Amino acid sequence: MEDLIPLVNRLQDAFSAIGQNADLDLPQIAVVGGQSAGKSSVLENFVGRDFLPRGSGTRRPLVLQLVNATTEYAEFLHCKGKKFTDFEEVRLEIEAETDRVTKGISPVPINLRVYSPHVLNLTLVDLPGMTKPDIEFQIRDMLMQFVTKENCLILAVSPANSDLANSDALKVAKEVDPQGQRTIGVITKLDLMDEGTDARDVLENKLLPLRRGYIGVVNRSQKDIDGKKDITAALAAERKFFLSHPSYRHLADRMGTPYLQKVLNQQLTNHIRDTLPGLRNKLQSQLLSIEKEVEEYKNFRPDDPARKTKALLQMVQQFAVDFEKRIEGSGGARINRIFHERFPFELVKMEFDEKELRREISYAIKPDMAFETIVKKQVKKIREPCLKCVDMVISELISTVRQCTKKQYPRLREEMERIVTTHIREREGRTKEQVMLLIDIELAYMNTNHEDFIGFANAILVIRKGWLTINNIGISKEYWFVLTAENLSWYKDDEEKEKEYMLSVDNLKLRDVEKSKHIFALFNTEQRNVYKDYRQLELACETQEEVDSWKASFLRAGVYPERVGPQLERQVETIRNLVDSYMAIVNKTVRDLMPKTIMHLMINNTKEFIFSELLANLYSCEESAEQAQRRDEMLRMYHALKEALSIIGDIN
Amino acid sequence: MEDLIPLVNRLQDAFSAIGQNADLDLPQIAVVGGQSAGKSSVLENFVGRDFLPRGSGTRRPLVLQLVNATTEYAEFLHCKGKKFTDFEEVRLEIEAETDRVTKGISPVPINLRVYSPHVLNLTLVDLPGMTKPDIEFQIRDMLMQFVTKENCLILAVSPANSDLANSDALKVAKEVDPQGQRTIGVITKLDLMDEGTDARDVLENKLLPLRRGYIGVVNRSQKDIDGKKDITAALAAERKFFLSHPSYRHLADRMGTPYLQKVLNQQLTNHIRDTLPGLRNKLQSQLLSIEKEVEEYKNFRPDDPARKTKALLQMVQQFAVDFEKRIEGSGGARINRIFHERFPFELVKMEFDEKELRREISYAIKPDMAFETIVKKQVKKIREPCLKCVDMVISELISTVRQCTKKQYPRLREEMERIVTTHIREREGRTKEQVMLLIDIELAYMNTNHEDFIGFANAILVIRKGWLTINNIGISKEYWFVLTAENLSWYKDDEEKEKEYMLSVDNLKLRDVEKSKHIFALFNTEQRNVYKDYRQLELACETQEEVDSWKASFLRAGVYPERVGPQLERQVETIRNLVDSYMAIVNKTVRDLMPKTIMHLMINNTKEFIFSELLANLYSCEESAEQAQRRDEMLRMYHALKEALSIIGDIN
Repeated sequence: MEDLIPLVNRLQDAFSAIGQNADLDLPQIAVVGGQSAGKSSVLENFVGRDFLPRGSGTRRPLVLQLVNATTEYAEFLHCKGKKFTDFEEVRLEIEAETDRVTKGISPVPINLRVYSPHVLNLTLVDLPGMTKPDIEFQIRDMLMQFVTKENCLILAVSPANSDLANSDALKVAKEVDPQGQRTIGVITKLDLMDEGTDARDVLENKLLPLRRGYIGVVNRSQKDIDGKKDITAALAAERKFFLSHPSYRHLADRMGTPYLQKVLNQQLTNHIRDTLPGLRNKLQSQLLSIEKEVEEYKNFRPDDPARKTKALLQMVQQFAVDFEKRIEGSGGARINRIFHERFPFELVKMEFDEKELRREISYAIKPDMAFETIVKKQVKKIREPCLKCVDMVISELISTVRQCTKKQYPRLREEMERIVTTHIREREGRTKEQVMLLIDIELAYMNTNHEDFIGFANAILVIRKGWLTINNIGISKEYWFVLTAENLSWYKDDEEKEKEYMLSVDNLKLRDVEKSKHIFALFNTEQRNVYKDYRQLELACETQEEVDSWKASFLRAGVYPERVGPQLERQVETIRNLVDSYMAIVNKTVRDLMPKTIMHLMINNTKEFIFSELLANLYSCEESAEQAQRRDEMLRMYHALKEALSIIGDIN
Repeated sequence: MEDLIPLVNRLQDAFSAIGQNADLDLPQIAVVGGQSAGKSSVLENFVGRDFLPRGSGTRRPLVLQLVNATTEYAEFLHCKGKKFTDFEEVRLEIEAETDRVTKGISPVPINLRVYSPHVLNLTLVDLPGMTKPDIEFQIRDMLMQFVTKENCLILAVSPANSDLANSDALKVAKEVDPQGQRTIGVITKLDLMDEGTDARDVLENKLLPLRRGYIGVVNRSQKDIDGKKDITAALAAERKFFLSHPSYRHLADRMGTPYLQKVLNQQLTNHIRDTLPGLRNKLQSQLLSIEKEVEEYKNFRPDDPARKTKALLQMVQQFAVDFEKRIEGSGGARINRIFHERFPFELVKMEFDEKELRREISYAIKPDMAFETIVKKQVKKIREPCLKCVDMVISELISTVRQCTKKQYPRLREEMERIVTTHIREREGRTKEQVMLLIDIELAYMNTNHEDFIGFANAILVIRKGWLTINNIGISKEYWFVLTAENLSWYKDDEEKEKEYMLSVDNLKLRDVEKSKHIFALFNTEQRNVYKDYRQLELACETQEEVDSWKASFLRAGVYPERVGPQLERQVETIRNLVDSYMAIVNKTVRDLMPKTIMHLMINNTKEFIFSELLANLYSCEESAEQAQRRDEMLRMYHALKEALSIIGDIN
């Protein structure tokens, strides 16, 4: 159809206008240059004028458009201006255009066209030929880009002068077109081959044939009085060379520029007719995919404040629900609870027994007054554990906002981080101050009419999993330990499908060993052996934290750490009961009161604040530059692609 | 002894100088005037010159001192100046002196003396005679003052003219001297009695005799050419009247001015000799009693700052120990504890059960969310009970300082009250603010990993005594109830020695009745009868406070107040356990945490403050006018009394 070839030209010109043209699935001829070639002569001959850059140069993907005319001349798309009448100017222009967008390559197409009553109607797409190599590698990926397309035909150009078993043209062609679905194949410089190198078989198409087939041509090196080559001498010479050759006189009808021109035409046309429909579909599909992002744009215009207000309503309001949310969902939900119900370990840790406790009794002696000295100094030691807890909350919390501050804008996310992240720092002080008071309270009264007794009265929940290298089996690899609040067990693979053993949490106690690895062990209070024939189970971990975290996640399982167990014997006899009674109750309080406090201040202060005072603060006081490029690319893709199909017509 | 009579004169003159002279135990003649008299003539005759105020007038206690001389004249103590030579001037002076210190009386003595070769050596103390009566009553108390003294002799002067069975002189004398230890008795105006009224027996001393005896005299009304009476005509007339009388001619040696003068002399002298020793002792004793107050004065001089510094060290430093002291000793020691361990009642009171509790469950329905609604609203109701407690502490505390702010100075005590009393007002705010926070904390978290269970888990100390009118026995008086934390019993008299009954605190519950008397009762949960045959024991009290206080002092004894006791039955089934579990623990906290808090703030704030910041505040920013009078009286008593004994000599 006379409108088939001319049609695809409109696409390229329009799409090429914005340069994203490898990507569009477009039916076109993909000239591939291999080795010495030269592919360019094969082009300059179709017109009868040498315009392509002289020498190897093979510049950038260049879209050549041979549109049959009555007069010889050409004009590029960038100028949109003059019509070149001096083909020598083209060369000068093309080369200039190249360096502007670049030794340098670029997939951006030139998209040139040429009106001439000499050139047969064809559009030839020319790509940089092979060489002989970083440049080369760089080169090849883009070439792969083009041939790889479903609907791109490669006119693999191979010089007969050399071995064809290894031709840059066909070689690369076999990669993207193992058959002859698109590859055609051209044979140049028969004259180069040595007195005997002639190989008709290949034009015969053997070793190996393309569905498209092979064609032969010879570029006359003859020069006119002018520098530019003359058409007849070259043309007539072809029909001469062939007809005056034994193994080619019978192929001459099919050998030469004249045939190749005709071939490429009715071959490129038989392509557009079958494929155009696929294009319509594959083109209309990539359109909606864009409209699915334009609907997100809301108003397709810049810029409206109403949109900013909507952002404030959603950008800064969903973040409110994004929080209670994150808090209650390890995630912040239990990373959080953990610290409240693991905290009691920090207490036990920063507390004492045995002789340290006993020495204090001796100091008190040298009963009620003694009790005050003991506790008033013990409760004083609760500051250490308490203060640490507060800080622990901030960590998992201050970083929590960040776990949902990415879900884009550089101005807004950073602002949100500064406004919230700092607020907690202001309150970490407030709360920490409230903590001291609560403690100082104890050193003030310590009633005994409490539930405690008066002096002289006597006398399936899986706690945590993880790996933990066992220790010193001498015959020592780690295992997937999954201690629960009911029974500890360690398996082999995180799969947990090969249970190694199961120790009864009952009658177990944890004690540190030595103290450059952080090692701790577990021993049974009843059975001389913990597990198997081992006196104690020694578990090693990488850092002190892992230990602290594990032991904390152990007491909650019932595995307390292990504490050894004149008339001074009767004296401390009662005292022992005293310290225990009160300390026991005072502990129950804090382990409950501390968590409660924070929730009011750290949590509620923040929750409340971020809920409404945040937006107000934002009122009181974008790109995505990278993303902005896409929208410009997006905004341009639409305006371009619409013309693509608005021109294709409708099922022709 | 010639120095006996003249001695006591020096005392009076010196002591009289400062007027406190009824009080000093001094040997002297106490002239008492009764009825018509006139006692004064009896005085003017001893000298032979009428100087005493003319007429009845009998002015003020007047100390007359008849010191034998060679020339006639006199001089008072106030003037210290001229020697009166014109006896008419005395009268003018005496009367003037009287009005200055007064119709008006005053125990302040005049202390007059008179040198004359006519007057026999005597010192006569003259007091206002009786009249015929508010003035009179007023008069008598001062007279009693004088006669009452151990060593004061009353020359009861009775006019024979009238009945002696009723004589103001002797009558009043019999009151302070039932015998004749000091009363002497003089008889004047024999001539007044009717032709037969003569009564020798009494001079005979019968009806009745004084150890001292009686004496008779008659005042000549005769007038010289001058107004003043003449001596011979009067004197000679006496020896005449008597010697020329049957029942008196034999008494004439003992009748008349001449004898009375002699009598009074050697009678007043025989007094001073025996008594002076007693005076020395009774005078030296009242001296040291003064020195026991001068040693308290420290430096006997005004004024030194060092003393003020010492006051600051002790006046404002002992008050520090005066406090911990008062706090731990009803007194502040338990008035205090009481409020901390009775407070839990206020909670129970300002809390609810039955349908009020049930209605809330229905609102929650229309489980975890319901639990929050219940508690978050229940803990909210704890503000009421809590706030009241704080105020209760202030009362017993703010008034405590006053319980030891009296132990004198007007400037200092008031300053102390203002400085401390106000400080608490400043802190009652601070603490009250700390209370709200603690509560608001609860409405923030309410962990359930506490010791409570998860949802769906199920499905001799004498507390106080006092009176209390029982109610409506119909046959209703009060009894001395002495409920303990082991057994309640009511007795009859605060003596507690007639126990009426003894109810087992076990199985008892208190419920209010009706609700213009505040009545409440007690009923046994097991036995249909509380005590005796009564269904319930009804105790009435005067004010709501007594009730609130009693019920509070009852729960602590185990006698709680009494609380009645579609598939909604299974729904609230679990909820019931929920509310109870958490509420139970949250209560244990406050009943302990509230007391602890205050001790830190109210108590320790104050204890600390008053201990050191008080004195500093005092630095940063007396009489006892009444007391000042005593010191002036004290300072003068010494300077006077010292001369008293420094003159008496030593055991003469």
